[PDB]
Amino acid sequence: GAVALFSARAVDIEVFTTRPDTLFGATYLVLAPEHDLVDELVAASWPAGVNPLWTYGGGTPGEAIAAYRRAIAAKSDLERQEEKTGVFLGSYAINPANGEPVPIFIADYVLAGYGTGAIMAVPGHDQRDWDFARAFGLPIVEVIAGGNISESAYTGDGILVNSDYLNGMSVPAAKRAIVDRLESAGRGRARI
Ligand SMILES: CCOc1ccc(Br)c([C@@H](CN)OB2O[C@@H]3[C@H](O2)[C@@H](COP(=O)(O)O)O[C@H]3n2cnc3c(N)ncnc32)c1
Repeated sequence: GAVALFSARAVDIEVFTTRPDTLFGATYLVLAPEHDLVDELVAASWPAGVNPLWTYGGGTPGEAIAAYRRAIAAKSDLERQEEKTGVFLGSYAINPANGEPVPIFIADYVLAGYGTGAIMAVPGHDQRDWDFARAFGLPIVEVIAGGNISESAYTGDGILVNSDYLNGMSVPAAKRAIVDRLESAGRGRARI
């Protein structure tokens, strides 16, 4: 895999990914609810026109985040074993591949004590992210041709699309190219 940095649009969030080849399809970030950077990244107010599904019914991001943290504490092993929930922080990070802003969420599907405690979400190609994006109304972008992203996440090998300098490469070739690019920029590393 790889670790990669996403810059705050307004602080770097380090993610661990086994699919760095899919970087151009990362449409949002997810931090564990406990992640140390959450309180720092929480906006004072919601953006105008925010999707109500993203706000946990909280009047401000800080109120919604406290409510989410309190609510998920009422979950038992049963719930944690078994739907995608979560909350928008009101803030954005920059995707280092395409320079596009992506919204930052917390969600309990991301575990605090594993990897870096944060992920890049690629709904096109990770079913967990696909499910979350469908529930929240987040963009789902195909970057690996081979499947049908309107049906389910496509998790297999294929050919890079919608990925600029990666276009036409296989998954293994694209992983090497993007790690090379991350290293040249000082923004990522290959990691076991
Ligand atoms: C396993 C298939 O994963 C993927 C499959 C397809 C795609 Br496209 C991707 C991309 C976009 N999501 O990145 B994937 O998700 C991250 C990381 O790589 C992967 C690390 O899991 P492995 O340590 O067991 O190998 O799990 C996710 N992960 C990393 N840290 C995590 C954490 N703390 N909590 C929950 N999930 C985490 C991943």
